Amino acid sequence: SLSTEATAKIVSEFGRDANDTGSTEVQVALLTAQINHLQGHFAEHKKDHHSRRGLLRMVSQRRKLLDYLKRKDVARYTQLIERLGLRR
RNA sequence: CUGGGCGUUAAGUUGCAGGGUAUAGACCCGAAACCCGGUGAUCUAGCCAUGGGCAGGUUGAAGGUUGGGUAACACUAACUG
Ligand SMILES: [K+]
Ligand SMILES: [K+]
Ligand SMILES: [K+]
Ligand SMILES: [K+]
Ligand SMILES: [K+]
Ligand SMILES: [K+]
Ligand SMILES: [K+]
Ligand SMILES: [Mg+2]
Ligand SMILES: [Mg+2]
Ligand SMILES: [Mg+2]
Ligand SMILES: [Mg+2]
Ligand SMILES: [Mg+2]
Ligand SMILES: [Mg+2]
Ligand SMILES: [Mg+2]
Repeated sequence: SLSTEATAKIVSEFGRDANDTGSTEVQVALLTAQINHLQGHFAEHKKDHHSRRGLLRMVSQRRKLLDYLKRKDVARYTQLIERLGLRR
């Protein structure tokens, strides 16, 4: 659902460089962008269970990446959740 | 018609008094009712407009705020109401 330009902007904003697409912060930011974007789609299409499964997969993947980041480096995790506006 | 029915050989009429009858309230008193035209919503029934009344003490719906909760809901606790 994210466009190429938006994906590249997120990668540049959260990674070490434009090639840092694999960092945990970049992945979590991309997942957050997709989840927030789909919120509008599921507000209108409440019975789109099949697509909602893919959304819930993004949510669980973000949770697992966040727990890994918190286990590894607490400061990076705190900065990332503050920047993204996530409760945890 | 041999006949048979009704008649012919018995004074009426007009007043006055009286007895009966008729039409009328017709010996007097007495219904429940029926019809016609009026008077009544100062009681009461409903409605309409315009004003008033309801000491004192309780219970604690929805809603709201904050926290928890959720990807977002949902949900949950306290306070408020
Ligand atoms: K005769
Ligand atoms: K006479
Ligand atoms: K008489
Ligand atoms: K009659
Ligand atoms: K009246
Ligand atoms: K009262
Ligand atoms: K309440
Ligand atoms: Mg993907
Ligand atoms: Mg006489
Ligand atoms: Mg007489
Ligand atoms: Mg009759
Ligand atoms: Mg009157
Ligand atoms: Mg009143
Ligand atoms: Mg009172």
